Amino acid sequence: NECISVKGRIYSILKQIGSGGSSKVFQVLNEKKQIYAIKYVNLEEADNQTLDSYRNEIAYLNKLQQHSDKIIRLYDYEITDQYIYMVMECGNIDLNSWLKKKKSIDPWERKSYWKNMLEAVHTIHQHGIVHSDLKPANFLIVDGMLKLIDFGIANQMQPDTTSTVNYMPPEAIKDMSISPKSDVWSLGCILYYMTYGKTPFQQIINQISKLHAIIDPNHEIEFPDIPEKDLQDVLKCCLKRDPKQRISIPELLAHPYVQI
Ligand SMILES: CC[C@@H](NC(=O)c1ccc2[nH]nc(-c3ccc(OC4CCN(C)CC4)cc3)c2c1)c1ccccc1Cl
Repeated sequence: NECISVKGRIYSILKQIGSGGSSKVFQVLNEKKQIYAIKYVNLEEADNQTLDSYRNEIAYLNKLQQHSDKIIRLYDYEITDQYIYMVMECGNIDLNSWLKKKKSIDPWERKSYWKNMLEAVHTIHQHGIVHSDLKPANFLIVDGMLKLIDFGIANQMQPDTTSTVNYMPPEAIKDMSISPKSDVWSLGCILYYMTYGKTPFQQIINQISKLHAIIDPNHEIEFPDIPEKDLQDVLKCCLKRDPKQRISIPELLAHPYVQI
């Protein structure tokens, strides 16, 4: 029975659902037995940039509440020199853990999910945020709706329970020596996964070879034929290596796959 107070409200810890570094995530209950997620960061051991990255994510999360329900809700928060508590809506499971259950995916639900994702990413792009880290774990399933969790700004924690370079756009790699199109590529890999059960480059074990294959236009991404030909078209337009050629999000919003 470990509790937490945030802005004068007590929450009881059900379990820890993720942790890393100076930070933790818990499922909690208020006194009315309503469930929430609480994200905790210990600033006492936090570094400086962790601090500013964490102030930026919180402000953006707050600003964007009004604009989309495909962004996770921040109900309240507390910041001190010592700690951060963030009280957020609690979801059922993240999209990465659910895809690992290896079950059939309803093509109708795959497209409903794809829609939610596009809506959430489109919303952050409208405010000038390009996520750059998009992965299934950035998405939370709440009442059959996908909701975006983070903005890619603050660093990450790692999931806990009681029981990857794969999404990297070729631009990012050549950049070793940023476009909203970067998110399209990553989103593309995610839809690719909900379609073919694997990521485009997943097969390559050696990470050097894999980073090369992503940037090598002579490396052909497979697109097996499937009942939905328009989905197949979405995959191909998301997965073009040339960001200028790659489809944008507002176009993806108008595509037959989500509109029909
Ligand atoms: C692990 C850190 C990670 N997640 C969060 O920050 C975060 C924030 C708000 C949230 N509301 N609900 C969740 C959530 C609830 C359930 C859930 O799945 C459960 C628990 C774990 N297992 C293995 C399956 C069943 C997953 C999430 C929630 C999570 C994080 C994610 C993206 C970007 C940054 C960070 Cl720190």
